[PDB]
Amino acid sequence: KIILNGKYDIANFNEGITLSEAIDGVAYKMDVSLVEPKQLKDINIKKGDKIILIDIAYESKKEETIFDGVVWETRRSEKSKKLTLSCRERTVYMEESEEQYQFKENTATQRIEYYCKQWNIPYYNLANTGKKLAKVIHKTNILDMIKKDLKETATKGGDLFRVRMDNKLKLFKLGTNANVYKLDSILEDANFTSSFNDAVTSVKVLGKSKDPIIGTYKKDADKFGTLQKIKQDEKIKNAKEAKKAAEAMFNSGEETISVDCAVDINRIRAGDKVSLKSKEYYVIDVTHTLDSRPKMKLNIGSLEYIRRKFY
Amino acid sequence: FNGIARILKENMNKSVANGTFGMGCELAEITANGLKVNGYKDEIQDYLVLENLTLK
Amino acid sequence: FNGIARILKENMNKSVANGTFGMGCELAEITANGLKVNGYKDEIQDYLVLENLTLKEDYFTFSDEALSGEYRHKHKIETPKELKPLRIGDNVLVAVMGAEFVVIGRVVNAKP
Amino acid sequence: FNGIARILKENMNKSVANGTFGMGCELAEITANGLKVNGYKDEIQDYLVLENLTLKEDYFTFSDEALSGEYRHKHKIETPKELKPLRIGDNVLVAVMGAEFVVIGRVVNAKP
Amino acid sequence: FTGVQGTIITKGTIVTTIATDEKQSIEFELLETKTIGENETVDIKAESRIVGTIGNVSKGSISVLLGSISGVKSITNKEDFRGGTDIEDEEHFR
Amino acid sequence: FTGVQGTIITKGTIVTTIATDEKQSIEFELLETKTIGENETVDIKAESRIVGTIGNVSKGSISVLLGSISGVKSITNKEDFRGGTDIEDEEHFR
Ligand SMILES: [Fe+2]
Repeated sequence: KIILNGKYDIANFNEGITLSEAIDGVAYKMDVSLVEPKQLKDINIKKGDKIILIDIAYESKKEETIFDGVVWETRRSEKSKKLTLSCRERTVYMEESEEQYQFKENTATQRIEYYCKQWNIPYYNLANTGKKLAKVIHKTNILDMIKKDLKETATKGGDLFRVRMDNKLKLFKLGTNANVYKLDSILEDANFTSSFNDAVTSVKVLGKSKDPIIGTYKKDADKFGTLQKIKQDEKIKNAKEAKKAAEAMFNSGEETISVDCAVDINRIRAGDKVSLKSKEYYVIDVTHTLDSRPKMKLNIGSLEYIRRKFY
Repeated sequence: FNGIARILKENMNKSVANGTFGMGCELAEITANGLKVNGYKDEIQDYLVLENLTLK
Repeated sequence: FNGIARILKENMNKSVANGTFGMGCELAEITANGLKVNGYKDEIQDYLVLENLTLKEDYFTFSDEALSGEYRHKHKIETPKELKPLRIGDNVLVAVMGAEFVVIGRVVNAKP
Repeated sequence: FNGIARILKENMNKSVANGTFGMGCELAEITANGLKVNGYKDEIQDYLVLENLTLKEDYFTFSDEALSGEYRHKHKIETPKELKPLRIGDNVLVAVMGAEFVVIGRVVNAKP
Repeated sequence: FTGVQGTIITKGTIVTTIATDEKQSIEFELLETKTIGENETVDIKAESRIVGTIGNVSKGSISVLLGSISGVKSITNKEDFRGGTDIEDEEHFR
Repeated sequence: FTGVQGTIITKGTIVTTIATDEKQSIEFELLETKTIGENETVDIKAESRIVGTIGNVSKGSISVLLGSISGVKSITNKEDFRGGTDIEDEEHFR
């Protein structure tokens, strides 16, 4: 409804906005399509411009900044003067800037604070993930390093954390959204899919590092059969770490719902805890599309499958 | 289309892990059963050694 | 559709490079700070070495006693230059296993 | 759509094989032409070796002097058969680092 | 227990048997807090976390110290664990 | 600090105590920028990042560096950290 840019208000030009995020996505993504007459052409929107989308929030019905990022790419058509943007929050910067860091044994929160301090990234008070990580040397992107240590934190019994940018970097635990919205009331169509596609019933740990930690921790072998994996990570250097990694991998296969909603719940985001029918599910992916009729589509799943796949 | 990307990324990790298996230096310990290499379920009963390790 | 192929090929190179990292033998040099491996930003302050590299710089074994009384045949075995222990400035080969480095030994050029 | 999957899988194998090439330890044999690494068409005429493999074939250290005058206790230390320097026909283990080969040492079968 | 002298093994620490595909690990929990003594060893009583005769493992089966307490080298169970009664039999109850 | 002379330790660096399975490491932030001296050591002031009595750790406990700095060999605290008042209790305030 309001698109601030730097100074102007280009909400008087946009054909539609689509706010999309994935649980493992690089960044909260806003793809706003505009018509580009002389008026919009004058201001000369370039890549790197700062877009802030403001719309009436679902919670309190007050205008709140639902998106605050930067224009990552502009594509302009000439025959039809339709300028199209693809906005990203500043976690896209972290996913592109490579750097090598050597880390001793420590927790994920300390590592994230170290990254932010090194690269001068503003950040709120980061939640203590608690889990203690093994010494590693990293080379991938900063977001890649953060995701790697968060995955290793999900292993060893730690809670599932996800990093979202907003104005200043936030360490967002998955099941900690304020409002557990119920989608059954506006359920245009749902697609309950169940499978054994990524089911894990057994896991045979073969430790590449010593405390000779080896074991098997089959959990539902009698019911679904011995759907076995082999976890052979150097980071597992402990018997309890092996047991917790095994326990953080068992699941009954893929179990998700491809939900389609006729009303756009504005504040939904990846990782949020949302209800369909009596059950509760975590948002694997959300794709708003703020056309003339607000609309939302969701892909949600159980905790076990999400932990198995994305962690 | 995110499902295709996730499946393909899983295939990336699968293929890379399979290619890296059975390659590079690894730690091990000697046992009565034979060599016991870290990250291997079974002991290797037939293995080679450097000739400087065969000293009396 | 060439853009998808190019992006996917970039992903191929990315994944292969990430998988190959922290694996295979690598060259290195010893410093006062610690081990300095080629292709690494930081020096490794904790590393392992082969036990044959830990020999004493001088007199690494008394090696026998052959007589006593009338004469006293007994000796000490000086370390040769090649088998001396590691010192600062030694070019060495290092085996990389994640975050655990093993120094195989020094390296020199090969005669014909 | 199975054709796309098969082509892509062929690309997986291609990229992984290319990335794994020139990496990791490999067996080799010494020749008059130079080093001959298993799995390589051509012999490597320039290579590095560990310094412990450069020991003299005979009398690699004088190792002490213990007396002089009345008697003259002094000796030389013959190289054992195991620690002799490289010669043509020696099966060796080689560390491959791109276009830089390092010969770790000879290889023999392991006793029980 | 076996390990560095002065190390404290606390109550609530968990030890397990080696897991195999045929039998899962049988967990045990320490009932006492003690320090490794002058012999670089210490004996501590423990109970099986799960009831039943499966907890009555044989000597030497409990070798895995589940946790991570630094300074502890190795463990072993000299005696076969005892007790571990199952449900009372139908005929005996009759 | 302890390390090679000429190594530069900067303000804002975090040094922590030894974490365990039980305790989270207590974080301390350096307040100064200094170089290691001719004694291959240097004294740098610091504070506990978390305000409270937990920051008043004992001597010799702050021994872990967060972000590896080349040239630093080891670190330690000669004296127990002081201050670290917690919030006043409701009874004393009443
Ligand atoms: Fe003599």
